[PDB]
Amino acid sequence: TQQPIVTGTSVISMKYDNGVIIAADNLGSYGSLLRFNGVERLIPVGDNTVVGISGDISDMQHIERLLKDLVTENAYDNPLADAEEALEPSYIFEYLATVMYQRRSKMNPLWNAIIVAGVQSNGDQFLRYVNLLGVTYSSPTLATGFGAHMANPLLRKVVDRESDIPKTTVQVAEEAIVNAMRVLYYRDARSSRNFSLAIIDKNTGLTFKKNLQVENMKWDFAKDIKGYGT
Amino acid sequence: IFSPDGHIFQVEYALEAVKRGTCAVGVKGKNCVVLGCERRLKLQDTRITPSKVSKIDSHVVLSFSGLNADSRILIEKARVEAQSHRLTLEDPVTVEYLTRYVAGVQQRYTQSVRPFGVSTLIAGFDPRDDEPKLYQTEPSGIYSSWSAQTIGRNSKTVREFLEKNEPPATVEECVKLTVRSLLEVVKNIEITVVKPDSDIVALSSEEINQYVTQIEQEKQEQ
Amino acid sequence: FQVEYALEAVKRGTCAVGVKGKNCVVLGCERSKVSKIDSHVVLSFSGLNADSRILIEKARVEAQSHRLTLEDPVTVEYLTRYVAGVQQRYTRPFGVSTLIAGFDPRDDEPKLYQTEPSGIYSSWSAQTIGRNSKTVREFLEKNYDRKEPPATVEECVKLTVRSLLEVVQTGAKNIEITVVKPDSDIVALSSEEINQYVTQIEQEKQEQ
Amino acid sequence: STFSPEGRLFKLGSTAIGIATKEGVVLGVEKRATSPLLESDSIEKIVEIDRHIGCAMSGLTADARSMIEHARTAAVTHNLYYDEDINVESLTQSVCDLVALLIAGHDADDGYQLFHAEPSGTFYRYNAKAIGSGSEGAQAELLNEWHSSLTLKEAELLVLKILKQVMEEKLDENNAQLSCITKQDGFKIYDNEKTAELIKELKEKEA
Amino acid sequence: NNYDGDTVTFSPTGRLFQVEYALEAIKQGSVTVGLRSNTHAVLVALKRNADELSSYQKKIIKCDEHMGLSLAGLAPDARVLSNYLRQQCNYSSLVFNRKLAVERAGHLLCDKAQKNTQSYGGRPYGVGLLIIGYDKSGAHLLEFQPSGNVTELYGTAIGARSQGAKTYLERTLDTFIKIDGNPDELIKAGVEAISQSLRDESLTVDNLSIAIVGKDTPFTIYDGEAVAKYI
Amino acid sequence: HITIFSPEGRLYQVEYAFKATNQTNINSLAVRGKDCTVVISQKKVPDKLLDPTTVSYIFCISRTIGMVVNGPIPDARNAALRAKAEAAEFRYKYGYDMPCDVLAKRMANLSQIYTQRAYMRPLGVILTFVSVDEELGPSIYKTDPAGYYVGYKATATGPKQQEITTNLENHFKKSDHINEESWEKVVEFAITHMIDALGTEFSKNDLEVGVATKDKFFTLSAENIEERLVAIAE
Amino acid sequence: TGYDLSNSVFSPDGRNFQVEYAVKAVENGTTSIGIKCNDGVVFAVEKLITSKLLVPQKNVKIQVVDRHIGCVYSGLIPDGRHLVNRGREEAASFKKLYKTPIPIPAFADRLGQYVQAHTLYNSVRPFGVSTIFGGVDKNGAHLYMLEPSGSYWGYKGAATGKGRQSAKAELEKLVDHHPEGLSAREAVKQAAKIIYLAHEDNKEKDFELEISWCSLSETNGLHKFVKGDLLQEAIDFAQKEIN
Amino acid sequence: DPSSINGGIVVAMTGKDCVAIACDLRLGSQSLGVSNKFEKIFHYGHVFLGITGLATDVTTLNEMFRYKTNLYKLKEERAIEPETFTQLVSSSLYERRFGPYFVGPVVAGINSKSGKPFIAGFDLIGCIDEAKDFIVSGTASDQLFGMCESLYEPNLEPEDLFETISQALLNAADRDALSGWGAVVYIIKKDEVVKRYLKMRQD
Amino acid sequence: TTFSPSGKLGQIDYALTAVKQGVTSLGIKATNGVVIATEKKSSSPLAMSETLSKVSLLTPDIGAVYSGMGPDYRVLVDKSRKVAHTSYKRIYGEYPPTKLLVSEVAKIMQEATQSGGVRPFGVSLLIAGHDEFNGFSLYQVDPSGSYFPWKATAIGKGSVAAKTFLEKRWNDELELEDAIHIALLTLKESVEGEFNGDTIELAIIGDENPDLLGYTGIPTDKGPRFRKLTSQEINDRLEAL
Repeated sequence: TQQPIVTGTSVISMKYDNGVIIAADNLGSYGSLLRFNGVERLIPVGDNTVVGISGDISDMQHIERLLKDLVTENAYDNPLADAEEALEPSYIFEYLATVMYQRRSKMNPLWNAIIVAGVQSNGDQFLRYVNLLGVTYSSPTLATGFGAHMANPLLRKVVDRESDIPKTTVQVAEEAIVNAMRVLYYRDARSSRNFSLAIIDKNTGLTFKKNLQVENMKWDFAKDIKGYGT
Repeated sequence: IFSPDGHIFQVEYALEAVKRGTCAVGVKGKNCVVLGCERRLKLQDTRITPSKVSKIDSHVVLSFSGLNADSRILIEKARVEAQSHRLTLEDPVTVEYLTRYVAGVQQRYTQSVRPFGVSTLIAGFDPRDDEPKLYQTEPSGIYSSWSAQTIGRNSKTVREFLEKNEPPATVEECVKLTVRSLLEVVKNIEITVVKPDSDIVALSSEEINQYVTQIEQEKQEQ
Repeated sequence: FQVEYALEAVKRGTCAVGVKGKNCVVLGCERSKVSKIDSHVVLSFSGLNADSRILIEKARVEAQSHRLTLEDPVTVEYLTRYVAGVQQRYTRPFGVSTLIAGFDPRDDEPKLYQTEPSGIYSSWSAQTIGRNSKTVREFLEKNYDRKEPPATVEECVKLTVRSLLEVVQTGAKNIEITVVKPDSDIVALSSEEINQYVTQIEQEKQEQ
Repeated sequence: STFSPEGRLFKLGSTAIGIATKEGVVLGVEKRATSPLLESDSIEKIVEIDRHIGCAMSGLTADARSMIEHARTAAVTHNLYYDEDINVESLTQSVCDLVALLIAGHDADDGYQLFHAEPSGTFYRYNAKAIGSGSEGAQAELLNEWHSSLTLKEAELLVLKILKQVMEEKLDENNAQLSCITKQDGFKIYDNEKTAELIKELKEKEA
Repeated sequence: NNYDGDTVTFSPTGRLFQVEYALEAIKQGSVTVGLRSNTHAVLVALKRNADELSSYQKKIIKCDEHMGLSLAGLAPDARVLSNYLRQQCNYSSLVFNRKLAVERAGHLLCDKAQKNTQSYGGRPYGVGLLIIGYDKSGAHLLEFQPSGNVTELYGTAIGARSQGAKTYLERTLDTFIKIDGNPDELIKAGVEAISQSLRDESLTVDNLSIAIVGKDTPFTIYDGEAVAKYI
Repeated sequence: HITIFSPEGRLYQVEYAFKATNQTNINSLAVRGKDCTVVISQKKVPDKLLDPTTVSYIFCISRTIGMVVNGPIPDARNAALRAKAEAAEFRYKYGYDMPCDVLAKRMANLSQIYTQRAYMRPLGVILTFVSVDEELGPSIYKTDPAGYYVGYKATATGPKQQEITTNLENHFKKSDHINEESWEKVVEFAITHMIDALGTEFSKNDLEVGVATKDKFFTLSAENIEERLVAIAE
Repeated sequence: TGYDLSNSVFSPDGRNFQVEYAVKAVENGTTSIGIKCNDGVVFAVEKLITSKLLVPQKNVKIQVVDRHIGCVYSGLIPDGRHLVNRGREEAASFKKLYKTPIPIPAFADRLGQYVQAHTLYNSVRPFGVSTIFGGVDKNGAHLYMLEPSGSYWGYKGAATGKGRQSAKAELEKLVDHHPEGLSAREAVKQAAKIIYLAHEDNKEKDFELEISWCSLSETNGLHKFVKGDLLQEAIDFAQKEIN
Repeated sequence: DPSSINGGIVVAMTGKDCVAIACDLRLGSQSLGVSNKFEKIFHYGHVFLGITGLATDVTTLNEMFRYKTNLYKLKEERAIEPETFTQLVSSSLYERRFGPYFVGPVVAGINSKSGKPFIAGFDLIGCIDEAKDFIVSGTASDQLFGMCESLYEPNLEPEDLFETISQALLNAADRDALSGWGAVVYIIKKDEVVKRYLKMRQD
Repeated sequence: TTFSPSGKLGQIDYALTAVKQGVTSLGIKATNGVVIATEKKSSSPLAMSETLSKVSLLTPDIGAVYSGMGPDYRVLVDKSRKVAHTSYKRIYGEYPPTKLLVSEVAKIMQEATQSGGVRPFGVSLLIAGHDEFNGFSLYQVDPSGSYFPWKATAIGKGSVAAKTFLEKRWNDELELEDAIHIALLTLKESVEGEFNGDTIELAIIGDENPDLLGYTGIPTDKGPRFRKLTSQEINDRLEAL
């Protein structure tokens, strides 16, 4: 692929005291045409992992097929595959990063930015970013596209450093994520009102809140604006 | 694979196949080279049956003995190489060069599949010289020059005749010696006269008859 | 036993003889097998001349390719090593043994080597290959001296012709001689030269 | 390419001997020139694989020479890629990864080593070893004479004594040849003069 | 018989003679013992010397800190199989950051070895391997044979006269699997087991080689002075 | 041991391949109607644990071409897969549905390839293609392991090939196609020839029937076979 | 005999002798069976305990392909592993081109082509395993048994190995006794009993019973292994029926 | 431009029973004239092939067609006819469709059996341009087309055919910068070929 | 396929034996045409013998008939057509002459005679054709790739008797219809079974057939010279016989 045609705009995620929260809107845009509104860009890969993908939607579906094949082939001749020697977030992310970098090297890149969020069996939160170039990094908060600029400051105001993670509860992180979705909806032209949110918790497992609405919009100040200048 | 004691089976058996094939005769003159073959059937088409003597280039011809099927492959290899040489260099191939190539192609099939069951006499003139040339080859892939030589099923007999029969002077003596070798060993004979300037001609049945009747009159005289 | 049968094939090739003097190396062959590989080096073989063609052509191509890859021409050691290497690689194999002789570039020491179907090669001061190699080698051992080597081209040619005439039927028509000299001054002895030396030795053989 | 029912897969050469010591490793080979015309100096039964590794062989047949070239390429490429001389055991493994052989050399990892390839290609490190038709007689003498405190000076005379005991002709500086590898000098071949004076030392010991 | 000489030919009774002779190849080799507890896995090997002047063959191959193996039979085939196992584990680490599970390694070696027993031109691997490792699922021990069969085991012995060692291991199975918190007694039981397979020879500081891996133990090979405390 | 000439000029390996076609011990029949072609073949289910629906030797090669195989079922299925691939390839490459006789010809050529190359053994199967051609109408084409093939007015194959062939010859000589007006009538006709020639009455489980019609080749189910059998009993 | 030192040969009788010698290898393998339910299929196999050193309940012999196909075999076990690997990559390829999991009949066709291919060329050995496989797809449950020759049929119940004859007799009696078909819960216990009866003529050595099954209802259409409570219920049922 | 770099002219005409093919002799590199002996007319038996365009391709095709026509002559035992030669040239030119020779050939000859005059032309990649009256190629294609159209008329006997073709070539070349330095005209008949060198402007 | 100690190629003689086991086929050259004839056997009375023609067109001027193994003839024929188009007509714009196509077919069969892993073809061909330069031609091509032109020849199980009959009947002044008469008589004398227009089949390399050209308006194109004689055409001659 040399150019993205149909794209999903942005994904954001942050880690809190007991796990990771990640969200993404359900809109795939054909240029400026908000063409497809039912796309799902959060890809669960287990009770401990969910993969958020941005960029070309066709490459996203290809990556989803790759993850399904990973899950399928892990269970071969693996009698313990359902409780230990199961696919950790680290293994998923490492495979995805290897594939992405190899595609980059062959000048046939997957035009996607991927956030793999989850919790390791030892309970440590996993949250890493990888893009088409193979560039990878970790942070208490991650975002893609306009999220890296609009949403990421809002999430960092909550957990600015690794020391703040244990201080952050489920409700605080979820409120931060929902506020980031509202802001991105306000200011990102490629964004949509509908978004999916997934919570991975070291205790309660994967919760996947689909088709949430952006709420508490503020528009009533628009009635006072009287055009440019006068 | 080598036989014990240093023989090579398939080359020996290809030599046997050559020995059981029809004959090919050659005589080189002072000013020309003459090749002769005995045609050795009443319904076979004489008008279009190919002569055993074949052109490899404008100035050089090839004659063969043994398996007829393999002769075509060998001849086309030689022709292709002769034209490729002119593709790479302006000058046409020398007779020595062509016999060397055919020896190589014969050899390569013995070490690489079966050897060609063919032996050949090669005659011609160098592209801008005038000396006569005559050369021989066999399945082993070896060649040598000659003054007059023969291959095929009558070789064990006609070879001593040719040894018995100072090269001949003029084309009449060359064709006479060839036809007398064919007749003395026992008129259905091909005769091809190779002359410089690429004049390659096969003598007609009536020309053959003239020479043959003259030689039979000489034989009657004793 | 494949290489053994190849050696048996070598045992039926025409004999070739080489002699190294102080300033000359001379090759002789029973009735040109001695063929020039590069301007300064030659190769002689005994056995299936059909199989010898591939070896000769590979050697020539390698010599020119070396002259093209390195500015310097091939040394006799290098060419002998290449001949051995190729002759191994086909182990049907080539039923041929060979001698390699000549001078190195801007050199003054004549070189002579022998190579075998086994791929074994070794330097020799004088060596024979072919059907009657044993008799000629025995003859050489009692006529060549490491501590009294030949001094001149005349001595080298005389010794080579005398060694070949041990078994050869009629020298003038049954032997050939080539003389290799420094700086690509290689020459082949003509009929009158070889006959001159042959008659010179004949005048003495009859006397004892 | 096929096992026998016993689980195995389906000696006449010239002798070579070698000794390993705390001070160095010494190698020796029977030359046995087949004619006085043959250039005795051209019989290279001992060759260098690397500046600290040499190989003594029963006979430099072309199959041996291809292996020599492969080993030399392995050593040179190891130096090129790692900027370090190849260790002896690593070189033997690389050659195995590719005739009776005495691979011997020196390195700072295991000091002085001598390796012999058993018929199945498995290299064994040896304190002293002999190959060729002379190995059958040599092995008992090697078992008798080697001691942990053996000096290189004594090892040279030991190998020369083995050659004298097994060879068909009286020892001289031409019909037999020695070589040794030392930490400071590297792999080197004893010239005819040094071989000669060692032969005279052997004679003086006999006297 | 006429069916012995090719790997792709069944006998009239359905046997693969060319693979059973590969098994005989292990029966030629010297004994190596392996055993495990819930936390540690141990290998014990009796090395061989070609001559009194010759050093012993290394019969333990370390893959990495969590896995290793020992040999019985043709050493070069062990080299090939071990480097393939190394390639697989290294590929797993690079592509997944994942420690190659010991059962996965065992079945990969099974799959590779099976190929030689079905296609013409290939020769069955004339070497059997004992593989030990420790991963997220605990200590493991595997037995590999030329036929491709791979078996997970509490303990075993392969090589000449290994039947006595296996008998001792079977007798003491209920004991050594209980060993907890310490590797010393497990190694002692291993050396006691291997001692059953000795005739006209005894365990010595030069014959014996010991290796171990476990929760607190990255794969280590004890030899020479280190093994003196166990002999 | 290989497909090479014996001194008699015979290919003993191909002759052995012919003999393998009778291993299954089942007979087949193909007949041409005015507008349809019919296949009758014995379904022998030796084991009661088998699923009878999956025991079949009639193959749907394309929309119009059906195939019938005698001989080992593994080779039959290999040939059927190859024929399906050839038919799809032809439809793709030349833009129209494959003729029945042209498929017979490529399958015969492919079988002949094994008869000459020693690398691979011939398939021990005899293939019978049936169709209502777009141009030539009803068609039957039997193929042999030797690479020999020919069209037929009617065909029988199996251990008792000769008896069915004799009955068909007698019927044709007493009457090139069957004068029936619908495909059911000709199916019943062929079933009656199976009943007479083999001297055996079939249950609805013992018969396979494939009927070739314009733009549809289909195989009759068990209850359709029962319908035809009761119509015969009528 | 002759004509049996090579694979790609017909004997004068038209018999591929090497394939039959491979079949005789299956006859020496441990018994494995499969049974179709009303809504699923069950697999079971004998695992002989050669010695007490074997780790119990870890040396598995039933294998899954993709997620809905279960495979079990007897004979040369590594040959069965090779066949299962090929089946796995075929299923992956099918799921790559298309998206529905490979139908059981399609997978059976793929495996039959692969196994039959090994009987075509002199250069490759026939498979020494007879494999019982099946699964659940859009058209319910299927059970297939595939022989070394590449032949395979759909089965109601199948058994292969040394004890195949008595297992087949008991499977016949099973399908006769249950004209309305078996449930998955019933069939697990029933297959345990069948395997236990099969061992009785092979009782020289101890064994471990491994069971697996796939069902629309009790696995939601995915292949799974019998474990824990249900496994032990089956074991007690089988032992009670043997006692 | 590879076709314009070396210049050169070729023109062919058909008489009542004879053909004429003529070319200029200049070879150069745009401005600079290099040689006055670069004859672009080649013959293979009784069929004549003129080639304009890049001179390296002219020589390469001369060698290629010499090789192919010699092999044809040997294995057919008969000379290649103008029609068969035209087909051979067309097939050989298209063989390099994507790497074509930058030449314009022109075939001229008399079919030995029928005895009918034959001429044909080509583009870079073998488009056969069989024509019954005359063929033109080279840098002066326009000049030659106009001149031949004005002068040519059917059934010219060999002398008038020579005069017409020579005048057409001369007057066309005198108006082309990259053509000239003399010309050679071949008059081809059923039993002889006459080669003539024309006097013309040397600038 | 290797030389035997006696110098003969071992397996070729077996191919010749297979040819001798084949049904009789004939070829006769008239001054103005060529006839090729052969009887076609049937596997059963039910088989549609009209489906298979032993005589086949190679080029509109060249036709072939065979004796021996039929499938080998079929594959050799479509190989021959492929080479005749790709190797000659694709280049020269014309169909290869009888000599050239015979040479290419002989090469095809000789490759099997000089290559491992493949047996020689078990068919001998009679390739009749016409040329503007060589004229009418008739060639017999053997399994070994050896081909020789014949005035008239016969192959198959009736080879010797048919040859001895043709030697009597053939003469330098036969017209095409006289050649057809002689071919009919010779093949009738060799057929042991029923002899009628459906068991025999004929083809002729004669004058141009614009009626078979399939299109009109091009004076230069001539139309096929090869044509098969229909069952009714042969029945007419056998009735007039």
